[PDB]
Amino acid sequence: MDIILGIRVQDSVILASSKAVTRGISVLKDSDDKTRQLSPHTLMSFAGEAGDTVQFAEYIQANIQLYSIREDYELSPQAVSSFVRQELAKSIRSRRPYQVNVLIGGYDKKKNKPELYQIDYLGTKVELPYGAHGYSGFYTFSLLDHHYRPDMTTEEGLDLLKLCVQELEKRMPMDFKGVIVKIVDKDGIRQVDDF
Amino acid sequence: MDIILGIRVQDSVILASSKAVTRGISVLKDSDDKTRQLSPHTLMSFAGEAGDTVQFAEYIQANIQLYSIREDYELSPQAVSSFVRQELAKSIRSRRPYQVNVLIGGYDKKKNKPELYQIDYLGTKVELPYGAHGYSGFYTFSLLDHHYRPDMTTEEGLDLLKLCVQELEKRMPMDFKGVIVKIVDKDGIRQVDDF
Amino acid sequence: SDPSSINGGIVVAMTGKDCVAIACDLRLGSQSLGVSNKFEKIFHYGHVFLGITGLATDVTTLNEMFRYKTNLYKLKEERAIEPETFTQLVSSSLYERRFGPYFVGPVVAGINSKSGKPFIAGFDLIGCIDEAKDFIVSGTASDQLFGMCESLYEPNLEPEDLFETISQALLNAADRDALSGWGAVVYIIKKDEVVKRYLKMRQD
Amino acid sequence: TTIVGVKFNNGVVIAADTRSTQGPIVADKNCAKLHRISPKIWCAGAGTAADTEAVTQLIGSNIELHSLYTSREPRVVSALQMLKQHLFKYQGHIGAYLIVAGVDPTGSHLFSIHAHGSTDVGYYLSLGSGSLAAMAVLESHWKQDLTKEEAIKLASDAIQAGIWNDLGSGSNVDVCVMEIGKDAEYLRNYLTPNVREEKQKSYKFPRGTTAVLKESIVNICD
Amino acid sequence: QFNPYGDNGGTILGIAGEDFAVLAGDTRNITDYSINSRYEPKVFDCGDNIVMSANGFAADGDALVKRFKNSVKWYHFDHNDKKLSINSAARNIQHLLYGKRFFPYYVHTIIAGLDEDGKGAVYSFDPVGSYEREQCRAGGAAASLIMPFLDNQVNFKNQYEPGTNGKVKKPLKYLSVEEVIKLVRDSFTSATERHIQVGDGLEILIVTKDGVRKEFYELKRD
Amino acid sequence: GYDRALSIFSPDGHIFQVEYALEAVKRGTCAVGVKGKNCVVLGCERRSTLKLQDTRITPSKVSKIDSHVVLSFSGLNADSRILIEKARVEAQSHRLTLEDPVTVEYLTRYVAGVQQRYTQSGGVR
Amino acid sequence: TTTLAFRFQGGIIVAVDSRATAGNWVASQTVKKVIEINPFLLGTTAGGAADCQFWETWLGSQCRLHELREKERISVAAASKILSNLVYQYKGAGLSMGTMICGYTRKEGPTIYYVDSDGTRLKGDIFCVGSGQTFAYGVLDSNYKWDLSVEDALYLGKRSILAAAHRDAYSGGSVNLYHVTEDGWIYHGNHDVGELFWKVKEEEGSFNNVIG
Amino acid sequence: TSIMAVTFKDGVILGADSRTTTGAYIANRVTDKLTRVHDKIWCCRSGSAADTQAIADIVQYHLELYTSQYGTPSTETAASVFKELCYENKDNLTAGIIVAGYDDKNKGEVYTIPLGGSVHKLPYAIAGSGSTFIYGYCDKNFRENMSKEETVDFIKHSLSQAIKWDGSSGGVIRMVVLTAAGVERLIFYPDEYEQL
Amino acid sequence: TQQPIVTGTSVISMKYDNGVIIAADNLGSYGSLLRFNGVERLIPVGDNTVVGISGDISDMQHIERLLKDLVTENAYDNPLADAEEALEPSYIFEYLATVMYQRRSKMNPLWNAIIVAGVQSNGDQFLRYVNLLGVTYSSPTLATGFGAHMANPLLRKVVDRESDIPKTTVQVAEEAIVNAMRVLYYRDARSSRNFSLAIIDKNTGLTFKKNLQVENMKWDFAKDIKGYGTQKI
Ligand SMILES: *[C@@](C)(CO)[C@](*)(O)[C@H](CC(C)C)NC(=O)[C@H](Cc1ccccc1)NC(=O)[C@H](CC(C)C)NC(=O)[C@H](CCc1ccccc1)NC(=O)CN1CCOCC1
Ligand SMILES: *[C@@](C)(CO)[C@](*)(O)[C@H](CC(C)C)NC(=O)[C@H](Cc1ccccc1)NC(=O)[C@H](CC(C)C)NC(=O)[C@H](CCc1ccccc1)NC(=O)CN1CCOCC1
Ligand SMILES: *[C@@](C)(CO)[C@](*)(O)[C@H](CC(C)C)NC(=O)[C@H](Cc1ccccc1)NC(=O)[C@H](CC(C)C)NC(=O)[C@H](CCc1ccccc1)NC(=O)CN1CCOCC1
Ligand SMILES: [Cl-]
Ligand SMILES: [Mg+2]
Ligand SMILES: [Mg+2]
Ligand SMILES: [Mg+2]
Ligand SMILES: [Mg+2]
Repeated sequence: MDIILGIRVQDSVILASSKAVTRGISVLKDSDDKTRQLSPHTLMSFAGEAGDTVQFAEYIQANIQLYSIREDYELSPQAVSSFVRQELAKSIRSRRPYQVNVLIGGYDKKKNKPELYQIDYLGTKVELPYGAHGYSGFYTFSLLDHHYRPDMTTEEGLDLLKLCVQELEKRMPMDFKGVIVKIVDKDGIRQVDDF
Repeated sequence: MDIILGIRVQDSVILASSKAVTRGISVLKDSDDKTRQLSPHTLMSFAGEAGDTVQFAEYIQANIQLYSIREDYELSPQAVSSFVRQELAKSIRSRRPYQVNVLIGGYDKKKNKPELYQIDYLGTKVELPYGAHGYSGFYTFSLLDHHYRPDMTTEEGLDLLKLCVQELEKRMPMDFKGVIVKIVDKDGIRQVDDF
Repeated sequence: SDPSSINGGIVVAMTGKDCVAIACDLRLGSQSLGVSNKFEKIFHYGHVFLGITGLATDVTTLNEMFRYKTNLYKLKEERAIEPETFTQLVSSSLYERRFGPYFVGPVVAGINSKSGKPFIAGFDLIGCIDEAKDFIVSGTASDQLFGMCESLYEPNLEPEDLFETISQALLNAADRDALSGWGAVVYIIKKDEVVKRYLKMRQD
Repeated sequence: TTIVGVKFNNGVVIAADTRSTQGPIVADKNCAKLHRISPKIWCAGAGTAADTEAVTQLIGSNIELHSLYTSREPRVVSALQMLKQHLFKYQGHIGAYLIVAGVDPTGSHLFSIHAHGSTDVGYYLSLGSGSLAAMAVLESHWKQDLTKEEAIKLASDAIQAGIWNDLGSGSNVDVCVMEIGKDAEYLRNYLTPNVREEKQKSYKFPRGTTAVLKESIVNICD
Repeated sequence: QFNPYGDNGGTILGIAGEDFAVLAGDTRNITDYSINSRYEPKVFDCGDNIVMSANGFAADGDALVKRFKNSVKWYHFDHNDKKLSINSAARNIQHLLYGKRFFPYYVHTIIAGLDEDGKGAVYSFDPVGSYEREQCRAGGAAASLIMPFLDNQVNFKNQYEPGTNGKVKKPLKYLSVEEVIKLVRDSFTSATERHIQVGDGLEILIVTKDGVRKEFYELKRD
Repeated sequence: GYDRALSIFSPDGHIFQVEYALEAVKRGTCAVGVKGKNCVVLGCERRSTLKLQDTRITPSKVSKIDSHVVLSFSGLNADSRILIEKARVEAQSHRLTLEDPVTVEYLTRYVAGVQQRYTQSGGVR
Repeated sequence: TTTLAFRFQGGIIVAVDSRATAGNWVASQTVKKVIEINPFLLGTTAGGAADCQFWETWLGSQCRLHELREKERISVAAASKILSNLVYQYKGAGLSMGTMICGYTRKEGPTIYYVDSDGTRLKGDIFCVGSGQTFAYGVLDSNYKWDLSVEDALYLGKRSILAAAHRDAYSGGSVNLYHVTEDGWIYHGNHDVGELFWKVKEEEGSFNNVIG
Repeated sequence: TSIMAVTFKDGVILGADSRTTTGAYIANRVTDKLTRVHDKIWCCRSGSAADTQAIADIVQYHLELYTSQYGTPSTETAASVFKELCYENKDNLTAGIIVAGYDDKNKGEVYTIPLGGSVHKLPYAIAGSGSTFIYGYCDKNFRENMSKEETVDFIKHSLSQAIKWDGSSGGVIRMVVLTAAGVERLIFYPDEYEQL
Repeated sequence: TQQPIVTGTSVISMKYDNGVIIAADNLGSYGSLLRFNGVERLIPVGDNTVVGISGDISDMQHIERLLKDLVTENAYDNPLADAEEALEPSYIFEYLATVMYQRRSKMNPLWNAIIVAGVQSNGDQFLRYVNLLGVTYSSPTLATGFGAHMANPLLRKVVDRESDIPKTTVQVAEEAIVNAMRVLYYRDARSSRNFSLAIIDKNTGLTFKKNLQVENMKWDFAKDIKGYGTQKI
């Protein structure tokens, strides 16, 4: 767990998440998918403490899927993000808090708009055009401040994302073994296999 | 400073040293040469505390060059390594010790033999067929135990070295930005530009 | 960060009938990482033998120091230093660094050339002399060596029998210590001949 | 360690056990804790082994030079003064706990010194880990006007209490008797009540049991 | 601050033969440098031909033995007086120890007896319940002294056949009860010499198909 | 807590509360299940004494427990919601721990187990 | 400890050492670090000895209860997740476990899961776990190919443990080999490093750092 | 320790117990805490045995060198030398010293020197761990210009109580009498003073 | 987690041919302050057992109440309470040992060292130790605190092993105990001159001696000791 990025463009949300799982002085895995599909049009990436990350992600996934079955209806990205925030807001004052930071990328079918939410382990939620967790932000935010435009296409967003990964691969101390990129839009969630 | 390797083969000593210089969450440089030529047939690579490494390397370099001028004669790799060890052995009981680990690769012209010495910051000297400092050893030693042979050529040594760098690039957590490789033999010191 | 157990290693010395034996392992490591399997811990100045365990830099430094001091001794005295005299020199030199000591466990072994008496001794890091008729032990597997020697040893062993006893003491002690082993050397010392034997032991 | 000192009619006697420890391990089963400062001034030492040996030799060396300078036999109070001032200067870091005794032109004397440099005077004293076991015996059996043979018995009994009851002490009993008008007699291994019993089996190996890789003759000659 | 643990010293030793097994232990009980008892047994017959010892912190050791003895009693009540096999006892003891994983019994436990084929069996446990069947095990204060000697003499480690160029190992064979007791006695006399917490007395419990026999031997009391 | 044993045996060896619960099922609207060669079909009756109904929002008789399993019922409508909710929760819990959706047999076994528990628990019918 | 397991053309190789330590004290050279959960499931053990052994024997009981209840052998995923969910409940309490759940089922095929005491659960083709994991990785990675034969794969697994047993001070004793196929696991013997090292050195010509 | 010094008609008397401790163990039950720095200038020692001995030895040296050059020193002069050592080395010393002496001009004088190294001239002084238990008693019972026998009884009764309550005090009660007549040593054993 | 406030020092004891002897001084120390002087630290249970307690006095008084209550509870529905079903020393000890270990296991110990001395119904001598840690042991001589260091050595010269017990009379045994109490008064800074001594004999029964004093002390040699080295006056 280290690098998770998110970029909201005109018609989609793009999440990029590093593939490395490192422990001590050993990269145990270089093909890890740090994300779970909460619903057909909502995707959550995650990063933080070992064990906590997946345990939390799957717990949220289970709850959202339970809701979908019960009501035969998909929750909006705003609704899901609020549910997630509250779970983390409870967690931070527990005996042992979930040390997990997440990005929630979704496409609201009622509004026909992409939405990106950034939530930290404290339960701090913000809606953003682009987001990042951990040390990634210290490079990508300034870069996106410069190159990002609100009316960009998905293809323009992927090029913008390539520019971030290149910068991180140049200046980051650790080898994060590239990223898995996923796109969330009106047609649902799909993975870019060649990045 | 992180990765420094050394391999003694039939007719030469090969030193490989990482190019990255990091400080914090930023790779400040990716083309750093972590070595100094002590004499025409003696090369010292180094790694450790920032500042201490270069300061120590150049101090040793100055002393050996002074000796060469005074006597119009090149010290043997064994003699240089003993001089270096003593300097570190003094240092460790100083007010502020040099936190520097070194490898000394040299070609003894009188014996017509390559020699590789590994010395840590405590002043712990050992002559070896292959050596490493820091976390590198935890991967390369076992690898070399398997693939190394004493009668190998310089070209076979470089392939053996490529095998080490590949393993380190696969399993090491940090991005060390490749290595500068140098060969020490009867004709002196030369750098491999394409590695 | 315990200087005496960073590099690892062991030394053991025994007396026999008109002979002494001193033996050591060959490991030098950095905590868990084994680095060198050729690091000998026994040196000699004339007919006097010195084994040193502990921090490897100090082992090397002290060898160079006692070579220095025994060479000057011989030039001025016009004779080789004896084990009893060398033992005192080691003790003096170590206690000189009382409040900044060398982190070592030295072991003297040899035969007095005048009297012919077998002699062994041990020291702590600040130079306290531990003289013994039977055996001296040192290193990270000192507990193991004490147990092996105290049970296996018997007085007045012949050089060929003494070799087997000291070798088995070292080997089985080293195999119960993580930081010791990786090969071993045994010196058998008679009045005017010395035999050095490398032992075959498990390499883990 | 257990060490003691006992004054008698015409002099003083000191004694000590012979165990040297290294943590819970017995390093030396028969070490000598009785030290000669001068011919008729002897010292029993407890605490840090190197320190007791070093401090007693240093003061013993200076006492010899002093004795030659002054053309006089050395006095116990001189050794006492030189030891305490040395130990005090090092603020207890030199861990030497000593029982100083001897005879000189002034008479017979018995003192103790602690690592921090405090001295005490007495007819019977005990220092070391087994001092409480020893002092219990001394307090139970000591009396004024002891003879030579009575003092040796009392002293060795006090050491034995330490040997048996204190884990820090063991093996043998050393004794040194310093009588006025006579040479001091050092009784090394005066008692040996802890002899190792015969082993059940001989562990002499058949020749060739140990696997060997290499042999070579070592050159010790020039 | 209150420290709920203590070190009562002592050492134990288990060896397994072909049709027998021994579990030995010294009888000395200590705290710091003081002897509490020269004869305090810590090797117990627990029934069903199982002998047990839990060396280390005596209070935890007694508690454990007490609980296992009780476990054997209830095993009979709940399972029609069935004999508790040594392997079943071992697994039961693991759960006793691991039950206090977060406030452990500070002891090295060893049990001995016969397996279901009638062959000698020794099991050893760490403080939190890790266990392993072995031919040989020493435990406690002097375990580090005794264990390598056992490797050499019981399992013939580092011993090769003479004249075979270190190529053929000394062949493994079962030892007789006479030869095993020799090794136990020599192990404990050696440990007594070099370890301060070991001495006073040696108590051996021998387990055969006939039952549980006892043997006692004096050890040095210094 | 209310402890009363409501479901108990009678002299003839019958648990009347369980048998009277079957009468409630017999009162309920008809439901039918027929499985073919490559499909299953669940048919359900809806009584026509209720006109002016809003069929968009009225609870459907067939309920999805997961994306691959469905549950229809006959009897008390309010009771059925409790079983359906429990079954849906267990369906998600199974996916979470076993990393695989429930089998139809497993889901049935769970629901049946819940029904059984209410036949020998105090304070419940 | 050094333990590994890798996936390849002919199934799964699993190899472990047998050393147990208490600090620098070598406590045992004959520990069984592969736990046979059933004829199709294996588990490896690195870290706290009691923790691994206790909870993996417990895991076997939970897997037995599964097949009694469900009339079907448990999946490797479900088995590994029972263990990971268990240790996650104890997170922070100080459990020390580095394990690998290896096995074959029809639906999954050959599968390896890394599970550790801080709750990490990872599916993968190659893993090395323990104090000497890096030494094993060095040899394993540099010689690994998917198209290895059963004979060559068994040797590589053995040779990798030997490499770590040699260099890592806290690894050694002997090598235990296992091969997992569609028909279940197969034991391939206990190999003492004492004889195996010299045998490998001579035949392979490797270990030139050591005095021959 | 329990120590005190008391001036009276003919001069001054020093008093002390004889216990030396290491924790709760009594290392010496017959200690002499009353020590001579000059013919008729003595001191009571409390605190560290090593420190107070080292100090007293230096003071004795200084006053011997003083006497060789300038003749007999005053009691005030002796107290000043003690102060100088205790004050300048306050960080490294644990010494509570009472200085008492007899001049022919000044008669009996008592100076007390606590931990800090301050000097306090008093009619009588008490110090040591056991002194705490007799502040009440000594204040109520002390009178100026007492006789020798009265002062001896005052010290004996006082130190008897200090010993009775203080675990760090015990053994015999030593006393040193300083008058124009000379120097007299007195000792009193448990069997006498305990049943006072 | 506790710290002891008012404390009692050594309790010493030994076996002899027909029974056991146990002793303890009557002091209740408050740190270095010798606060309370009328404290009885030997508590008889029935006519066949004496429990000697050192350490925290508040916890000692709690243990007194427990033993007192144990006698009451044993008498309930027990016609043989003063005969076959009377309280044995072994019963009393095991009860205390259970409590001590349960309290240490709850990290709230009774800050004491206890010696249970008595004679069983079959005539056998009983002498066993237990402390705040729940550690138990038995020996021919037992002592707590400074007694372990100074008394045991002296008492072991009389009874060094099991075979020396029949050879030791009550006169010799009491003489050694009284001597040990004197040595402790010389050398233990938290001890008093006044003490209690109890003898439990299989023939003569329980003899409880109060208000004993240490006597025949050697102090005369003190007058000769002057200075700390060089002083002659
Ligand atoms: C009784 C036995 C103890 O009460 C006696 O007092 C004797 C006195 C006689 C021998 C003069 N004391 C000892 O035997 C003494 C006990 C001791 C131990 C540690 C500190 C103080 C006192 N033992 C020693 O002094 C041994 C002598 C050896 C066996 C020859 N020395 C050590 O144990 C040294 C201690 C050195 C030291 C350094 C700095 C301050 C104080 C002491 N310790 C080691 O050698 C341990 N270690 C081994 C691995 O290498 C690093 C050092
Ligand atoms: C390699 C060999 C490196 O550890 C492997 O990882 C093996 C795995 C195998 C054994 C399954 N691990 C160990 O050997 C492991 C290392 C370790 C030690 C301590 C904590 C975590 C990991 N060793 C153990 O678990 C040993 C096994 C014994 C020797 C059979 N056990 C101990 O060290 C025990 C119990 C440790 C413990 C855990 C949790 C709470 C309390 C204790 N400790 C002792 O026995 C302590 N000590 C031994 C020396 O004698 C005095 C008492
Ligand atoms: C009464 C007792 C208290 O006021 C008197 O003042 C006497 C004065 C007389 C003797 C001149 N004081 C003592 O007896 C004095 C009490 C004391 C203790 C510690 C610090 C200051 C005062 N006792 C000593 O000085 C002894 C004398 C030795 C045993 C002969 N020395 C120690 O107890 C040494 C002192 C070391 C020290 C520490 C801090 C400052 C200065 C010196 N301490 C030890 O030996 C430690 N010991 C180790 C074993 O565990 C118990 C403590
Ligand atoms: Cl004093
Ligand atoms: Mg080893
Ligand atoms: Mg190894
Ligand atoms: Mg012993
Ligand atoms: Mg008192």
